[PDB]
Amino acid sequence: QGTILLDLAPEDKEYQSVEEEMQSTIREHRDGGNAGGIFNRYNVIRIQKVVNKKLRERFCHRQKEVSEENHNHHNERMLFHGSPFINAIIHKGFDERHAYIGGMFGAGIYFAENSSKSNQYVYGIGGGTGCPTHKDRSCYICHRQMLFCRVTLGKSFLQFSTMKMAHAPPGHHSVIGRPSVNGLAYAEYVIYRGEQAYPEYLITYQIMKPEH
Ligand SMILES: COc1ccccc1NC(=O)c1ccc(NC(=O)CCc2nc3ccccc3c(=O)[nH]2)cc1
Ligand SMILES: [Zn+2]
Repeated sequence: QGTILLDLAPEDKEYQSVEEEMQSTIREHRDGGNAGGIFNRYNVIRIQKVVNKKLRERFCHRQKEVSEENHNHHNERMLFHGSPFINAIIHKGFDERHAYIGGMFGAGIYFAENSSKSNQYVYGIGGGTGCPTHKDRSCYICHRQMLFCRVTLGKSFLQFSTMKMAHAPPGHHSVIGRPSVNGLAYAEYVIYRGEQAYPEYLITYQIMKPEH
């Protein structure tokens, strides 16, 4: 009836694929790590596959609607997502009704191909006030969660400057905020429909305090 979480064996390719995509997309942000914390490695505590009959159906249906409107190419893409609402997402799915309105490209659901990018949002905008128990944005003790999702982009509208949107532009299904000299440091992917993203993997982890 609800969401089933399947544990993945660290000895299985799927677990391995996910972890590498998460560990190898770490990058230094102009932030100095104030939002997500100072680190260059994560300690993956566990990866669970999210299974929801209903979520999958709304996702797949949305998928061929998008196809009809894009030459039969849904343009699926694996992207990371970080927010203080993961437990709600894995059970009810993404919902644009609880979307970020204070964002670069409006009221959308944001994604990033860089795990360290979503990590800055796991505890709120700018990392908020940090983890729940120690109120520390760079804490290395608490378990953080993030998602590696299937995101249907269809025909994406590409833009450089910050123009607030409420839906995708006509003929499009997503907005990609592209890197600018005076703008973004890395790409962000936006969708204005929850059913365009499926929360495939639940990743529990800790950021790791550096070495030399
Ligand atoms: C209360 O929330 C819910 C309850 C039931 C079902 C769904 C939800 N909420 C959501 O789906 C949801 C969806 C999106 C957000 N917020 C965001 O997308 C912004 C946080 C964020 N921003 C980014 C910007 C650039 C690159 C990556 C990110 C990112 O990972 N997260 C917060 C909540
Ligand atoms: Zn903590």
